[PDB]
Formats: sequence, C-alpha cells, structure tokens
Amino acid sequence: GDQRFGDLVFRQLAPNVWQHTSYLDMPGFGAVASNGLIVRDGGRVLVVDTAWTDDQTAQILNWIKQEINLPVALAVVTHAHQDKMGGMDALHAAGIATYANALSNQLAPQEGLVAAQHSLTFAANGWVEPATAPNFGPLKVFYPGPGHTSDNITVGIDGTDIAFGGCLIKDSKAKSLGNLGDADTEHYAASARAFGAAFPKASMIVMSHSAPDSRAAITHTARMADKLR
Ligand SMILES: [Zn+2]
Ligand SMILES: [Zn+2]
Repeated sequence: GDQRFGDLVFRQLAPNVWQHTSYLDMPGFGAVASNGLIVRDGGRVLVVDTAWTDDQTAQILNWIKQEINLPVALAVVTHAHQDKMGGMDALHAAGIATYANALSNQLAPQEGLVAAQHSLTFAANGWVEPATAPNFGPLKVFYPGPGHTSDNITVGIDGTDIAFGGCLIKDSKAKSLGNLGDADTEHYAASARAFGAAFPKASMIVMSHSAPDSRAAITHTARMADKLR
C-alpha cells in the first residue's frame, strides 16, 4: 500500500488518514525513516510532524495539493528534534499555522530548529488544554510524561482506531529505544504505558521509526524501558 512521491512515501491508514515518510542518510549507520500523519477533516487538512528537511516538507505539501487539494489548516509537531521539526520554515512559507508543546518551542532554537507559532499546554493528567489547540478537529493531543524527550507529545485520531506515539513508541520487534541522548530514562516506561492508557481503544499504533503495529508496540516499548530504571 505504499505510494511513492519523489523521495517520500505515503500510506493510507484509514479513509482520511495517511502516513508520511521521509529519510535521512547517516554515513556508517543507514538511512533513517521518520513517519508523521496527514488527516483530512472536512474541507481542511491537518499535519502531524514535518519531514527531516524543508525540501521534504514542501514535498509533503505538494502531495497534499495533488491528492487532496484542500488547505492545510494547521500542523502539530511532536518534539524539538530534526525528524519532527526540521521542516518548520516550509510550513510557515506556505502560510500554515503551527503548534507544539510549549517546551518544544522553548528548546527549538538551541536544537537548531525553528519554533512553532503557537504553544500547547497540558493539564496535570496530560491532556492538552483544549483552548490551546483550537480547530484541532479529530486530533486528540496527549502529553504522556517525559520519555524519548522531556517535551514529547502524542496524538490520537478520533473516529479511527489510530494513535500516534511519535518517537516515544517503537515497534513490537524493535531491538532498541533508538536515540536516548535527550531521554528521561527514569520516567520512560511510565510515559509509554500512559500513552497506551490515554488511547485504550486504539488498535493501530503509528510511530516515528517503524511501520504501524498492534498495541504490542506499547507493551514491548514499555518492557524495554523498564530496563532503563
Ligand atoms: Zn526525537
Ligand atoms: Zn526520532
């Protein structure tokens, strides 16, 4: 089901939901896939995460123009790393309103990234404060606690069986938790389990660096994270 578009890949997950995939070569290691989401909600499109680069992100918008041909109302980006926020300038050039965790916006400059235009904040239990996420339609944004990064956030899609763990969640057969350089090793396991508890009905778990999986991605990730503490 993978549709090639230039150097990117697009996969329809549900009637109005597509996964976007972009790649960054790393000498000595390999080309790393990063996944985000595209959601049609009525007469607009919503984006979750940029691609690694501005050019790649502009290609996502080109795909949306060709395949959906509706305005992109907003994007939400799920932490201040290159795979999630590397293409912010491309969104802004296109006139797209952008949203991120307040802390992501705070950290973005020092990470060599451009901040989103708008900051999300979260209730104590981790649900986004709804007034900070206007017009998010079916996107349900949840801060599961610090894990992959301190600022990592997650997104469920109402009307679907899909929840997006971003770089918090790895697939059920993953051999590691990837890049832990900015991780909270104490809180990771609890944060993974909190993601699963936030979206208990989601049967399709989408994530940054693996193809969509069953909820065994959550249990496996949490089990691996237990060993960090
Ligand atoms: Zn990351
Ligand atoms: Zn990542």
